[PDB]
Order: sequence, then C-alpha cells, then structure tokens
Amino acid sequence: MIQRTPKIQVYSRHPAENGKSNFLNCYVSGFHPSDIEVDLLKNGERIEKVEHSDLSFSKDWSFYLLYYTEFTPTEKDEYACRVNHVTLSQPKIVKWDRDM
Amino acid sequence: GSHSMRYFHTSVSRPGRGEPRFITVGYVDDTLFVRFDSDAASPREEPRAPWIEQEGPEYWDRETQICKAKAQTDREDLRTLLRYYNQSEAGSHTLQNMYGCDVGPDGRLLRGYHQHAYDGKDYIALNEDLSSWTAADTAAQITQRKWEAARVAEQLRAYLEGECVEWLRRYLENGKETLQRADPPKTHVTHHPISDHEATLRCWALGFYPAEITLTWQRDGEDQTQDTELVETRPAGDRTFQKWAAVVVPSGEEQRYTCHVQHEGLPKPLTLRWEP
Amino acid sequence: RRLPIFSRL
Repeated sequence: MIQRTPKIQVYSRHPAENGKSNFLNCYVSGFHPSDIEVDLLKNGERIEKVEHSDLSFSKDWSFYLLYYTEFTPTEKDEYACRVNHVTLSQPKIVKWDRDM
Repeated sequence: GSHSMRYFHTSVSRPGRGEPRFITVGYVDDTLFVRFDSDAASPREEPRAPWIEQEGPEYWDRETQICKAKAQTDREDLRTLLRYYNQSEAGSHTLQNMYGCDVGPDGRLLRGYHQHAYDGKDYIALNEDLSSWTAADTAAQITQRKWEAARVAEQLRAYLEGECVEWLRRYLENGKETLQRADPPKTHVTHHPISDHEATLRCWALGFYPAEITLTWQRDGEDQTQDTELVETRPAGDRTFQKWAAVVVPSGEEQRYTCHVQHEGLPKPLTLRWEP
Repeated sequence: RRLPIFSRL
C-alpha cells in the first residue's frame, strides 16, 4: 500500500506580539492514508479544546487538515505541534518559531 | 475573473469499528461553503460561508439527502473494490471522489471534472471531453465497461455543463462581497543570521486571498529556484493564506537579492529587498 | 449544488 508522510507547519494567524491574543495553527498536508493524530503543546503539555477543519484533499489526492487554538504568545512560553501517522516510527514534534 | 466549484468526498473503511466514515466538503474557489460528516451526532449538509445561509429549507433537505445516499453508495463501492483487487475484508481502505466545474469571466464552462482514487491512487477519471473515460488499471476497466454500458458520462456532462455552472454563477453573485474580492498580500523581508558568513533572507506574503500566488528570489536578476526554500501555501484561519520563500545569502551580498511577488490582488507585481 | 447521480463502481 502507498503511504505519504505529512508535511508540518506550525505558525500564528497574525505576526506574533507578546501579550497579544492570536491563533496558533498546525497545518498538516501531503499525507495518505487520512488517519492522523495532532496535538498542540504549551510547554510540553497538551492544549485542550483544539479545533480542526474537515478532512479535504489536493489535486494529487493527498490530505490536508488545520488544527488551531487561541493563544497569547509570551517571551518564555514554548509552543509546538505533535503529529502521529502510520509513516512515522515515533511521534514527530515541530516547535513554533515566530520567524517561520 | 475565473472561478471554480468543487465537491470532495472521502470514505474510509474501519473493519471492527462500524461502517466507513464519510466526509464531504464543497468549495467555491478557495472558500469552503458546505460540509457533511457521517460521524456527526445528527448528520446534515451544514453551511460554512455567509452567502449560502440564505438558501431555504428545500435546499438543505435536497443536499442532505444526496450526501446521505452518497455515503451508502461509497460503502457498496468499497466492497466492490475488495473484490476487484482480491483483497481481504480485514484492512482499512480509502475511496476519494472529486467533481466540479471551472468558468471564465463571462461565466461559460471552461472545464468539467469527475474523478476517483482508491487507496491514494488514480482509479477512473472522466476525460476533458466529458464523454470518454481513463481507467488506471484492469479493475477500473470493469467500472469503465459498466459506465459505458449505462451512458454515465452523458449524465455527468449534463450536470457539469448545466447545474454546476448555473449554481456556481448564483453563488458568485450572492457572495460577491467576498468571492469576487481579491485581498493582496502584505509583504516584507526579514534577515536571520546563521553565521559570520551567511544569513537567511525570508520574503513574506501574508493575509492574501485567493491562495494562488508566485513568490521568487532573484540574485543579479537570475532566478534562484534550486536555492530557494519555498513553503507550501498555508491557511491563516481567517479565510486568507500565507507563504514565504527563503534564500541563504553571503554576508554583504544582500542587495544583490530581490524578492518578486505576483498576486491577482496586485495591479503590478512587487519587487522587495532587505531593508535594514 | 450537488450531483444527484450515484453511479456504482
């Protein structure tokens, strides 16, 4: 069976400003099959009540989903996105970098 | 301008865990307007844009009925596909279907689509003539034979030339405030030291709709295609999109580099450079 | 507005 591993981008809706409310996005794309697990993390711990978009796919049939939650970035709080897929031997964690 | 309407459908079987889950979404250009999920407590076609909400009860009843029936049909097809490929009933499999239409400025049909994939691979697609079929393998040829026998293509063509374009034009008029508004990218360049010897220049495009865009870096007016890191265009969550392109640049060489931006919301293409 | 036709594979 054919398998495509997800691309992962984690980023904010708006340019980050400390003390200012915003949205943290994790966008997973390019993957197959569609079964996937995504967590947003704040200082290594799972954020509750994260929402996501409905499963859709690109012209090459690979799937994409957006996970997202409100957040107020600060200097010290570290944010991340954790993804698990049948193509990964371990969960893959991507740290939020405000310059990316 | 030019516009599209697309319906996407995915069924995923899960033996031992009930019937296959069915998820479908409708789009005009890059705006989601409807959805349906068979795992919802009370499954129904649901609005996802302001301009589709004005459709009446008859609309929502009809679309919901279609979704509910398509869910059942996909489940029969998944069973069929186990036979066509000599596969056991123990594993999870995927059936995808896209169809829809493209129109030009005068709202005439430019192109229709109706295609399927099984387990992430092309299975059968209606050709651009809306009358003949391309089947990817011998299994799909069995479908093709049945669809030719039943004149399925003629029926699809009639939808694609008629209702698909007529309702897309309707939706474009009703959502003219958003659907026929291109939001230009907010652009800038950032500089990110790597070492004494080089730094990264990142050209940003933010807050743009629609998603289509061209970002490129040049050095002495030459395209830096192979040395550009270009991320996938990504949704911001407010209907708009984001993209960036980055090049690694020798210290002191920064002014040799220019970023170039094309978006339909821009009267002329942009040229940006690092501004310290 | 959706295609009302269901053609079985």
